[PDB]
Amino acid sequence: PITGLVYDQRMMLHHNMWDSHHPELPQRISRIFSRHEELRLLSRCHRIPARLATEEELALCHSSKHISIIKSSEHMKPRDLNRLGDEYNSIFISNESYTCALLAAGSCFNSAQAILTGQVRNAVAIVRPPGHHAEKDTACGFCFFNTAALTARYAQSITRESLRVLIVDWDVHHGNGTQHIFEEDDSVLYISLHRYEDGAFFPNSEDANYDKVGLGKGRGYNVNIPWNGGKMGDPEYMAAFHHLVMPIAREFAPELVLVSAGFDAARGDPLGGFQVTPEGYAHLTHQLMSLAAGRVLIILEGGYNLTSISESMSMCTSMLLGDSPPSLDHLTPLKTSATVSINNVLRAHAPFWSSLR
Ligand SMILES: CCCc1nc2ccccn2c1Nc1ccc(C(=O)NO)cc1
Ligand SMILES: [K+]
Ligand SMILES: [K+]
Ligand SMILES: [Zn+2]
Repeated sequence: PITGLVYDQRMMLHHNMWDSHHPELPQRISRIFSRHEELRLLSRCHRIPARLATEEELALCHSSKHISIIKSSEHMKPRDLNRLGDEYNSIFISNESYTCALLAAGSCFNSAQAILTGQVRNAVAIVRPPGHHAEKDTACGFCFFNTAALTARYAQSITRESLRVLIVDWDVHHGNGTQHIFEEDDSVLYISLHRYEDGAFFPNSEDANYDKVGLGKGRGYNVNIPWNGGKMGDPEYMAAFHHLVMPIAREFAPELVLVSAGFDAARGDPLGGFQVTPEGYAHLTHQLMSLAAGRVLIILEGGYNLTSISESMSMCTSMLLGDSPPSLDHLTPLKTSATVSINNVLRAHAPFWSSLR
């Protein structure tokens, strides 16, 4: 019945020394946090302590080599930090980056613990750097370790291996790392909504397409919902949740819901180019809350407008706290390309999910 909230100031020590205005600013987690205090949402939450993820915990998803490299970044000269940053796609490294990644992963571990024990009902994690682009062996797109995947694996490790975990990635970018991490796995259902534009959008790969339904034992447990044809807003995400996310999720019957809650699909984002309003995010959160008896963890990922992300994640926290959902627009209809996308996903996943047939 109570909502946990984890946040640590120390996660701002990760920064870009060569570009001070690089959009993945440290203030992102602070600004959001301040909103939670000034809308008096923080007063109504149970503060969960941050902590450092152990290297054995990072081993749940990442190889020892990758861990050892990013760990070696801790004590490096700035020239070496640039040298190692250039070895990855869209990655800047600081001396403090490894610690901040450990803080994000550990914070989400403590949140998942407080949920799975019974301390809290649901929880929200205001963390950085993000994680869903990180893969088992490499760092990508502002991410070092996959916080969501590691939180699923840890949640299984403190309960049972077969624990059904639902990861819903509504960041505007595809979570390639989470997909590849759980591609052959049926215990973790991964569903992503992402701007695709037929590979023209980052991470610029055809792996984000609707036909990637998983591999072998994990076939059908990987739902890609790719958007094409310009800006999308509340109508399209609401329709994708109505016809795909919630039916498949209800058939899957998850026991823990992790939300890769990137807010770069929001209004006013310079990188996503979408117009999902904070009230729409509130409605998606409210819909996800009806699953897994309410056990939902909202992990911050992307989102590069301070006001947009503060308002949006504050709305999600309001829904987690039990407030009633604000009324939403009139939708009108959907961009035809979005209906075509939903129909493509439905055709791809109908053989695996009876509730789609
Ligand atoms: C904006 C700074 C760097 C940049 N500029 C472009 C232009 C086109 C395509 C990619 N670009 C990237 N790289 C990104 C990697 C990850 C993310 C992400 O994960 N957001 O949540 C966003 C951008
Ligand atoms: K996504
Ligand atoms: K999967
Ligand atoms: Zn993103």
